Amino acid sequence: SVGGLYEIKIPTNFTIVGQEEFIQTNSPKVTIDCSLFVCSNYAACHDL
Amino acid sequence: VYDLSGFTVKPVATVHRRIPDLPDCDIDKWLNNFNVPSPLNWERKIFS
Ligand SMILES: *[C@@H]1O[C@H](CO)[C@@H](O)[C@H](O)[C@H]1NC(C)=O
Repeated sequence: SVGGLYEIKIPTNFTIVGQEEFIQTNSPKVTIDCSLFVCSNYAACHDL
Repeated sequence: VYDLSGFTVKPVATVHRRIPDLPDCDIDKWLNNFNVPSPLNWERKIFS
């Protein structure tokens, strides 16, 4: 501080900048038919 | 809301394909051959 004053950079001109931000709030609702996935069409697999 | 068990469309026809006019393998004729080899010189025949 030179005496009682500090050196500061104060803006003399300005603009407005836009910034994007994507926030995920949802996801694909995956549903699994466990019986069709594990055993397909096969009666012998569905029994087991 | 109930997701029911997966179905598969039933087949409406049967497709059966075989190569026609193929000769008989004659496996019995080679097995019934009276010149039977020993395990030392076991014999191989390929049927196709
Ligand atoms: C601010 O900057 C813009 C572009 O850089 C310029 O057109 C404008 O004249 C400037 N204004 C001042 C007060 O310096």
